[PDB]
Amino acid sequence: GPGSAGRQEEIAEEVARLLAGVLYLEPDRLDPEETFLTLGVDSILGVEFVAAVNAAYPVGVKATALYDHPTPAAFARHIAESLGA
Ligand SMILES: *P(=O)(O)OCC(C)(C)[C@@H](O)C(=O)NCCC(=O)NCCS
Repeated sequence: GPGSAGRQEEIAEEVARLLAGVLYLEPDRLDPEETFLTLGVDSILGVEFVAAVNAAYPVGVKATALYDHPTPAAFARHIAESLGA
């Protein structure tokens, strides 16, 4: 069958690609294990990343999830479980 590590891992990559797009960066040089604050997410860029995830998927996620999950690799697990992955 498929070589995939898990269903949620595809969404963890895609959330890191969305974050690199908001931060005007390459996903090849973004660290997905690093915090949003250390990656340089300002207040407006946090709201724009949350809005980009709400546009990408019908998950309806609120900006309070940035405090519950401090990295994109943690945050994407909620975006995956709300899609049933
Ligand atoms: P960022 O993630 O540091 O967020 C900053 C903020 C959007 C919360 C902040 O700039 C803000 O607007 N806080 C609310 C301030 C308020 O309600 N009243 C004081 C107006 S001077």
